[PDB]
Amino acid sequence: VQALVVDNGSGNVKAGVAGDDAPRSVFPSIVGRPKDAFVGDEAQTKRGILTLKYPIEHGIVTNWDDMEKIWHHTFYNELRAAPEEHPVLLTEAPLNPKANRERMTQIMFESFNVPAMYVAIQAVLSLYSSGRTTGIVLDSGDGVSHTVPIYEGYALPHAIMRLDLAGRDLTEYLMKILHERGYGFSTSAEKEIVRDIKEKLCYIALNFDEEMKTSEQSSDIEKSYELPDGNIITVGNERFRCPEALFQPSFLGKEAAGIHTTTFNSIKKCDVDIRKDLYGNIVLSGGTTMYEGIGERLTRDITTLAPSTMKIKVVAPPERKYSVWIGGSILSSLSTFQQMWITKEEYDESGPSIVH
Amino acid sequence: EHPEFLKAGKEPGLQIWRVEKFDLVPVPPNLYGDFFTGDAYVILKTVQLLQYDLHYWLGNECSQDESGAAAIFTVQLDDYLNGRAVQHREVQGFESSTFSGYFKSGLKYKKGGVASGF
Ligand SMILES: Nc1ncnc2c1ncn2[C@@H]1O[C@H](COP(=O)(O)OP(=O)(O)OP(=O)(O)O)[C@@H](O)[C@H]1O
Ligand SMILES: [Ca+2]
Ligand SMILES: [Ca+2]
Ligand SMILES: [Mg+2]
Repeated sequence: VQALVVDNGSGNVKAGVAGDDAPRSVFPSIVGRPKDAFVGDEAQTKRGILTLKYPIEHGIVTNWDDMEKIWHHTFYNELRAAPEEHPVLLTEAPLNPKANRERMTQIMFESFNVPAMYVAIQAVLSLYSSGRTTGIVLDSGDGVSHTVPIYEGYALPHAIMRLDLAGRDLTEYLMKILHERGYGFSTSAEKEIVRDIKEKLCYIALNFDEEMKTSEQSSDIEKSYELPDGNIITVGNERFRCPEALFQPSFLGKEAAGIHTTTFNSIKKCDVDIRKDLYGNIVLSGGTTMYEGIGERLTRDITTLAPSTMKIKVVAPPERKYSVWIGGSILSSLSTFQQMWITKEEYDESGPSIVH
Repeated sequence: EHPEFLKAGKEPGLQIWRVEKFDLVPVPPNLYGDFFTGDAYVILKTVQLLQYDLHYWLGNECSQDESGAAAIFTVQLDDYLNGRAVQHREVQGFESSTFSGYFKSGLKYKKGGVASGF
């Protein structure tokens, strides 16, 4: 009766029950094995005795044995729900390979014996959660960023753009530039500290060059953070130099276009008669879109790139960190969702190809 | 498919539904034109030439489940009509003239609405 909603994030799984306004379970997408397996937080508390692996890289499942451990952990340790007695809504990254969708479907129906399931594109769920059927979603998570144009409910495949650059790159870039001040963060546990520093202190400059100058003129840019051991760390212009890499990937040694350029290029791929509706509905999604100043900065940069006749509107919903999950929760609650899901009987007699 | 889907777009006229706890509920015809600010609605205008315009209307105080359900129901009704409907997002106070034109007495708003499904 009550469906389960599982957003398979590169960095964190978000899981809960249809109808909730937020996932009740959020845990790292990590599997640890000795020298039997451990998942999520338990695996981080057992760093010394476990080897930690990330089965979801850049939004794509690459280790199916470990991913099955994650899903088992989700159902049995987090939700305490019988998978064989609930329909399940699972998310997938934009441009997810056919073979991965079919394999995930096979594992759900044949390892977990789910009675029914449905696979939704993360970006589309986010657009729905924003109260829109048309728009372009910029979804930046931990391992991947995508720009996904959507028209009257459906993504436009030919215009989706993938950008490897995402939150984990920014955490690693903060680890790197902090050496300028003498800090040596390098261990897996230290990266989690730096991730938290990034989330608490970073922000995006409206104009980077100007911000570099104003920050140089006094110490007001500086802000502190209490490390777990009790010592205090101070961070200055690193606060906005780190997320600046989203706009200037050269900071990371990457030739890729930044998120403003990528959004622009994604809109251009769509026919000119619907671009106005995309420019006017740029919807931010995911944890790496949570930086203060991002909407204002993205608005300025895309306005510069776009034709001067276009109306640029960047939408930054306050709940956008979990908007993918929230979209899945709303969709799987609708009275019309019963007819949308694939049943195990359908699958058993058709095959994993039915998911398409 | 859905009971209200079965009724949609069969005759020229104006069909208004309100999102109520993740369902599409017909609005009492005596209330057409008076929109609860706390709620979201789906509106199908049918014209005989049948052409279809779908509008989803979002009150300034409506909850995320309601505005999200309204958008999804709009897509689903469009699909049910074989994609021939044109979809229109309508925000309280910034509605298209076409949408306002559906109501002889103009658009009016009321305080409150049905509770969120969350
Ligand atoms: N307030 C914040 N400011 C900046 N970054 C943040 C904030 N909160 C979370 N993040 C970053 O966002 C990322 C996690 O967000 P998300 O949950 O969107 O990633 P994922 O969805 O798990 O990754 P993918 O979606 O790429 O598979 C991490 O890098 C995290 O540090
Ligand atoms: Ca309401
Ligand atoms: Ca249509
Ligand atoms: Mg994500």
